[PDB]
Amino acid sequence: SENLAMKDETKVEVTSNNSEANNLRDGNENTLWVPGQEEEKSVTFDLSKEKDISAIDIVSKGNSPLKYSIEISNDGTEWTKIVDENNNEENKAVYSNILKSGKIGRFVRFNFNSENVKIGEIKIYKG
Ligand SMILES: [Ca+2]
Repeated sequence: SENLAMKDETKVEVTSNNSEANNLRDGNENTLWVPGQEEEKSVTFDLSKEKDISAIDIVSKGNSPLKYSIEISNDGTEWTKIVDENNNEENKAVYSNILKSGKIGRFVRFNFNSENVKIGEIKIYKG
């Protein structure tokens, strides 16, 4: 159902190329966020409040299989890594992940460790 990434109250921070940051949540899979060569390419969503998070899609437009992890937090200091695909070699257009029942968080952080990362969209579904 509802895509929290596109809620007005949701803010987004990126480790590079801030000019393209809103491309992560504009509802258009072909508008991309393409990070530069920083060692830790990362995106953090602040949902503004602690919310139910049921599922997450990452639309990956680059050539290489995406290597990534997903972390969540309530206070923004203590993080729980809920998906760890840093060694992934599977090549998919969309990397979907369904969360355990009852997962909540205010912050959702995405770390990308592959090459040619180009993210068309990140969708964070509440139930
Ligand atoms: Ca987009």
